[PDB]
Amino acid sequence: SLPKRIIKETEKLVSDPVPGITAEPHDDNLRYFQVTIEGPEQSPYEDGIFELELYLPDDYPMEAPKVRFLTKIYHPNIDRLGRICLDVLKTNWSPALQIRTVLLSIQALLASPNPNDPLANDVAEDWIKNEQGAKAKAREWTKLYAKK
Repeated sequence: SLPKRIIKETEKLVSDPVPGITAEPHDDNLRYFQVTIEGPEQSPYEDGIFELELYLPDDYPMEAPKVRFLTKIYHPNIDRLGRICLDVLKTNWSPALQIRTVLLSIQALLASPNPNDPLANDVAEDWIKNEQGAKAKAREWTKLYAKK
């Protein structure tokens, strides 16, 4: 039987959604969600909508949700496979946290890329030394890969 906690979190996600984010169980399985996050206003991502897949593993909430961008995105803290570099998704996760907590952090990360992070990918240098060019590329990629 499906854990009560998952039913309760899902209901809250669909009944009172966070601004800019949509989360809906993919088909009848409540462990698989399709999530969209609007590109933050005043960011290179402002003209698009980004799609992410989120999975609740069998040991959730003791294990963190698994999340990945489906949409290709040019950002220093999101790799080429759409994996997100945040501690809350790794070592700092705990049952005290909720799915909503993670989506809020991801949305904030889009608005505040951190190229100085020691784990940033190779676009980090471009973002730091040629920011106008880096932001322009991020806007072009939004046009090319994100939903309008």
